[PDB]
Amino acid sequence: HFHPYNTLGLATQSAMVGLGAGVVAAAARNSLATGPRNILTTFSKSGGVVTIFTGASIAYVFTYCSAANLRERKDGWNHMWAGAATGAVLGARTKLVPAFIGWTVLCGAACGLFGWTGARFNADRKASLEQSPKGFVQEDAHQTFWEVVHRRPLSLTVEQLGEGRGINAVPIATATEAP
Amino acid sequence: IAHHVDKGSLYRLGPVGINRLLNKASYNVINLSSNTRSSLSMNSMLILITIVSLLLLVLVMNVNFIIVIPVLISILYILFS
Amino acid sequence: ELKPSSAIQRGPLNKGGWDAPHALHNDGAIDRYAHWRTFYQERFKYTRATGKSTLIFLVAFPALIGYVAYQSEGLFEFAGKRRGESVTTR
Amino acid sequence: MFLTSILLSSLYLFNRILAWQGNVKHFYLFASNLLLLFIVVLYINFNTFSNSFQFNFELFNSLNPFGLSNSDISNGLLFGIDGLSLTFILLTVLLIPLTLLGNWYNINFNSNLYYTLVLAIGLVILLNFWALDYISFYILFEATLPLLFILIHIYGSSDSERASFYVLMFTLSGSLFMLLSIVVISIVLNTTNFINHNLFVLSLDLQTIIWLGLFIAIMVKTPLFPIHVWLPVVHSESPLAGSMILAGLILKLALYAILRLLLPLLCEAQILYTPMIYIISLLTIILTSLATLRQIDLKVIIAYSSISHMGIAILGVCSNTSLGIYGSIVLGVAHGFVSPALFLIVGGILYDRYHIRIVNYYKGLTTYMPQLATYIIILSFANIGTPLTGNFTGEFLSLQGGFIRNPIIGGISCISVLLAAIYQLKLTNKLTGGISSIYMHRTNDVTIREKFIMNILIISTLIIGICPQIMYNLLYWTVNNYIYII
Amino acid sequence: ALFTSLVGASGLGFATKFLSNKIRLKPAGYYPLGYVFSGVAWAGLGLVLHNVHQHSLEVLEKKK
Amino acid sequence: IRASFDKAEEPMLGDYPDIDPFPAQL
Amino acid sequence: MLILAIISLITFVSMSKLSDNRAIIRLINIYLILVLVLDSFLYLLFLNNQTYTVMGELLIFNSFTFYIDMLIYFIMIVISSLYGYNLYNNNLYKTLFEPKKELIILFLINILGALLIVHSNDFITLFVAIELQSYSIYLITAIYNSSYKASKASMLYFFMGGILSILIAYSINTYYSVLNSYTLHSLDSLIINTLDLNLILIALSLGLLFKIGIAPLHKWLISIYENTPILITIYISLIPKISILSYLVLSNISINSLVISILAILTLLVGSVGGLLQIKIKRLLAFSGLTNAGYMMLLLLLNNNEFSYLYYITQYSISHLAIFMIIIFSIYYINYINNQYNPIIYVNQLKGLIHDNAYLVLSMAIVVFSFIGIPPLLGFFGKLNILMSILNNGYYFISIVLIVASLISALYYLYLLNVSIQDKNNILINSNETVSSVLSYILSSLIILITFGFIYNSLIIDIFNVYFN
Ligand SMILES: CCCCCCCCCCC(CCCCCCCCCC)(CO[C@H]1O[C@@H](CO)[C@H](O[C@@H]2O[C@@H](CO)[C@H](O)[C@@H](O)[C@@H]2O)[C@@H](O)[C@@H]1O)CO[C@H]1O[C@@H](CO)[C@H](O[C@@H]2O[C@@H](CO)[C@H](O)[C@@H](O)[C@@H]2O)[C@@H](O)[C@H]1O
Ligand SMILES: CCCCC/C=C\C/C=C\CCCCCCCC(=O)O[C@H](COC(=O)CCCCCCCCCCCCCCC)COP(=O)([O-])OCC[N+](C)(C)C
Repeated sequence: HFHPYNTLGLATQSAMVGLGAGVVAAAARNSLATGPRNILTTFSKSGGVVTIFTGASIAYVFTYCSAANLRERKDGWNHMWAGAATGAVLGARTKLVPAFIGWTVLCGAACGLFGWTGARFNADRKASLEQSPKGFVQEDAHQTFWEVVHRRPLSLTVEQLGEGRGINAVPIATATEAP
Repeated sequence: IAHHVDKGSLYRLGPVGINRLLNKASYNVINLSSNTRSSLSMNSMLILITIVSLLLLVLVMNVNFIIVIPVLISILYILFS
Repeated sequence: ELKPSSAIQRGPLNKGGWDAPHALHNDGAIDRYAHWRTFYQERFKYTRATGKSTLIFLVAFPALIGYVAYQSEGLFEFAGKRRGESVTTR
Repeated sequence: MFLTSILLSSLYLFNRILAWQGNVKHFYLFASNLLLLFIVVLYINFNTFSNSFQFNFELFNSLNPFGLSNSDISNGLLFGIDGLSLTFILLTVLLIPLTLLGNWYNINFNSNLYYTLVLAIGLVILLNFWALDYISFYILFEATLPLLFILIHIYGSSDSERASFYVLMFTLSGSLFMLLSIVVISIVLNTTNFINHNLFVLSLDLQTIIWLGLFIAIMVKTPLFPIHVWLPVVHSESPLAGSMILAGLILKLALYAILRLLLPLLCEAQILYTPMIYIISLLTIILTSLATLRQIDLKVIIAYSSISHMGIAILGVCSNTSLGIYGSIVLGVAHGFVSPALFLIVGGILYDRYHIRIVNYYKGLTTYMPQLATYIIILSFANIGTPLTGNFTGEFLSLQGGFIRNPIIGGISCISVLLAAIYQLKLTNKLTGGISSIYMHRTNDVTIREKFIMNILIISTLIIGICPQIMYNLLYWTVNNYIYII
Repeated sequence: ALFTSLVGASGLGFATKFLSNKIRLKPAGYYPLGYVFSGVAWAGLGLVLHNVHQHSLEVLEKKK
Repeated sequence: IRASFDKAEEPMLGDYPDIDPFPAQL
Repeated sequence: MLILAIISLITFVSMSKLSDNRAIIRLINIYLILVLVLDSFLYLLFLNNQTYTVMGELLIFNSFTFYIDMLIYFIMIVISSLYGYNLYNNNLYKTLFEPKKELIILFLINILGALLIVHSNDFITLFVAIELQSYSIYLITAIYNSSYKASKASMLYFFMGGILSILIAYSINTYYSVLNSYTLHSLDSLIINTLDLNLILIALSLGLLFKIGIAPLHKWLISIYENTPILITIYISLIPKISILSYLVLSNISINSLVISILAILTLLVGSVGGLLQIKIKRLLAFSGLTNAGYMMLLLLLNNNEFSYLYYITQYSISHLAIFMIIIFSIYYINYINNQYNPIIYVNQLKGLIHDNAYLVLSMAIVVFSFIGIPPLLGFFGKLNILMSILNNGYYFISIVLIVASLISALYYLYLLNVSIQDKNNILINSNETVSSVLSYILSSLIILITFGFIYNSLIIDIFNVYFN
């Protein structure tokens, strides 16, 4: 099925990556600026960037691995919870509560929309029209995704929809027959 | 409802909150390269980062995919705000 | 030495028609009241009252309707009926 | 050669009436009035015994780009009618001379622009209901929006900039997701068509996630709950014609599009997901009909009234039952009568006389306008859903159809009769009663044209209210064409 | 049909001459032979595109 | 300002005069 | 028959005087028209996507390349029909928009440099042709020497184009180091599996792509476009984009590319939110260039992008071309004229344009609705056919960000209309002199293509089917 994540290992890897990103961004901020600056103001007039790159990188993947472990599956919801944690880190820079709540809701919704589609900026090679079976089916095959048939099996639609509303395992007229 | 919901909070997710969101994010990407009237040195120290940041970004990617997503969110944060 | 040409003779714009006389005396208090009410969203802020209303009508009330609508889905079948028969399905 | 000669004659007649006469108000009236004589004769030759599409034509085929085509290979743009498609054309064509009339003695500055824009955004919503592809339905689903943008921006009352931006932005923003869901089923099926797609099933995992792209596209057009941001503030700054044609025609289009697009190929993706439609329709009826109470402006109230009735209507469509479909159609044909009459009352007559739409100035309308206070009351009491008016037949059948599908949501949603009475009668007895106001010089009685419009929009409700069966001859196939209760 | 495909492209030509008059702030009929020029030019474009589509269809017919 | 909803609208107004609400009937 | 023109005209321009330059450009315009009319029967050479390799595995002639090869001559006729023809016959309009002596030479040298990339097979033809066209942009920029902004712009464009030329040459050299051949078909679909080529082929892509305005390095191009005069910039905004984009799209060296997908998203973000608070018209217009050149790395990620690309390129070239020609018409009616090289600078300046004439605003309205994808217009089906390929091949988040980018972009397209239909207070009642006949007939024709191209959409799809498959 799946495999649980090392929360501490992935978190400390991302902590090192966030450290390196903070260092290269502070090095970029020194040189792309004006006025009197030297070697020591790398972390003095840094704008607080290394805290951003560190805290987001820890909180996202820690919340992601923790949510994927306690739910015991992998889908787009884990990216929602992890993006909510990232919005909590990015919302605390502006020390105001309704700002903070808005960052947590909206960045979490944007990261959940990213995670639900496949959590990829690129495409999946397989499982898309050019590289997947499409069109009609040829015989009594299990209708996969991307495919069309003319009549679904009733035992499949009763499993999917339910046994309630109007849908029944026998159509209503031959259920009421004279013998 | 007509003031705390219909005109208050459904315009925050509507045409009032997005006006302020785009105002802030546009102002930051405008001010990316504000000062340094030596535009040659300003654009020329920018071409180096964008073949270094990508070059480290891909190294970080092909060891683990998950640890570039906060990097990219933080790049969007430092770029748009 | 860069001026739009001497060959324009451009004039004033009228909208044309009849000056209808004033059938309404505008009240300054009612006018500024209504201008305050229509453009209310440009000055709205989050307080405890605003947050309480937004918590109820956007979050709690759709969730309550969601519980009622998705639980009680195909229960009731009140088409014919008899006495002692099942009124629900589950 | 013959139909080319008709066009070469008619464009010349148009040119010469442009030359001698100054306005083309008369020739636009003549053309839009002859559209009735055409469409009624189309109604005469309509075979009601067939579910079939009767009058079919392809435009922009390969072998003949400028005109009609009879080939064995079709990649043009299909067009046709049955039943359903035809009741809304008949709703349309008897209303567009009334909006074209509606600003007769009003415009005074670039009138030739204005009536061209109004007639054009009426013809585009004729051909909306003629269309048969998913793209030919969609290429006229937003040919309205340019001319709507410019009809609100110029000729809008005041603060028409923001309203014009909203009528572009919100409709476009919800419309691009409709484009996504059209692209997906045009690369899966390789057919844009309204005839064949009963045959084509899709995987439930595919059918599930293309219903989203159409549902949050009709959530914008009939404005449901995370939308209807834009509806009152496009009304409240619109001109007179672009408010009648908005609220009578543009809103019922997505009532038509939830029937035409969604229900017959999304059959299995809805029954999982109707009890989200019931959530959203109920808390538009509960919420938007409750924010009507606190409204200082007078056109904004009739805007939210339109929202509340269109929220009743789409829990009759989404019932998967047989009374609710017909109830939502008779809502769409009767609200499109009673509502533009109310916009003639608010920004039509009263804004022509006093030019300010705040409610607080307006009381005592009876003592100097008796035969307007009658049109206040009978038209309000027609909007509430008193019987014998055609709004109650629709409200009744749609609440009944939404009571079949889920009875607790129907029992809660039945309170809409109360909630639609509250604000409408509160407005009616503020306007009708009291001493004639201080701020208000006495102006003219309601004139011959602003009675001629009104009595048409009142008889056309009362005939449906006395007999809702006068259009069962069209609809009795489309009562069946959309039920999936096996 | 070829004929309607000529008349429609000629109508596009009449629209070009009309709109080019109306940008220059001229009347509708300013140089009324220019309508004949634009009609013949755009109708010739319709000739060209019509014949290219004919030959393309025949190439598809010969592949069976 | 007497009622709890009148108090809850103090931070919205910026140029509004903020007068005392008194009933028109009393 | 470019070089038959260039070799002849260079001797012809060497001896003609400074007054003859207009009529020289008129001659070259009519020459290009008749090269398009009398020689456009070469479509018959291909009938089933037949491709020729000419000059010995050096040039590659197929039908995609024939279409771009025809498109560039057509837009050059529209550009050269501007310098040939007077706008009005006034003192101002002679001292504005003066063509230099060597300008008409440098256009056709640039078209030689742009055509020898789309037709190119070898890397050495790639390198020599990017050099030829990069020089021609260095000198089309700097030919208005007595302008402060234009000289600063040419000097900036020099060093940035120089860095990206050495980055391309490094990638070409590196691919040569790992495989003996230079041609792209030494790949032939068995290399790429057994060979790490992803880094080379992206660095070759990114070398050209950064020359065009891929958005981490978008700031320098916007500055050059705002600084050149308003007629150099319609040419130097159209030509290098379409020339190298049809190169990179003809030869699909970066499929599934993650770097290209990131920079595609970053382009669609920063273009649509960069154009939002901007008061200069060439700026607004150049970020509309940026988002639309970022519906391009998308198709560059795809495989089989020759309906979406070609339809969208001729859409974009007509729409681009038309809206620049609209503001070139709009400069007569404005009240304030600064800066002789660049007469209208602010989008605040074209207020109340509907009260001056209404049909130029009708034209402006159809082009600005064609940029934002309004369905009865030709600009709609371009985005429709991008999306029938993005979703076809698995790019779903790309599709959502494409949509959000289109919506954020429409907000600053419609600012042009919000400005242009307003009350002005000083309406024109009678203009004594009228605008040139042919130069307004060209814009009327470019409108009626935009508003009536869905007529011929279906013919184009059938033609396309025959001639590329
Ligand atoms: C209109 C606005 C609505 C927005 C909707 C966008 C979201 C759409 C996503 C759904 C979809 C794209 C389909 C899109 C098509 C139309 C798109 C329309 C417009 C796009 C804008 C992406 O599906 C993604 O869903 C994610 C979560 O749900 C998963 O997250 C990730 O999970 C972890 C790893 O799995 C990661 O480790 C984790 O990191 C992620 O978290 C991904 O694994 C998954 O690929 C589904 O595609 C896929 O569906 C499956 C069946 O499921 C199909 O395979 C089937 O197998 C059998 C099973 O019967 C049958 O043989 C048969 O049935 C079929 O062979 C595939 O063929 C394939 O096609
Ligand atoms: C008598 C001339 C008077 C002077 C006129 C001077 C210049 C006129 C220049 C252009 C006029 C428009 C001609 C368009 C030809 C397209 C060929 C083609 O669709 O290309 C297709 C493939 O396209 C594509 O992939 C997609 C392109 C999508 C185009 C999108 C915009 C089209 C909508 C309007 C264009 C059609 C309007 C028709 C107006 C009557 C390849 O077929 P092909 O290469 O064999 O076609 C050329 C054969 N030829 C040389 C003999 C003509």
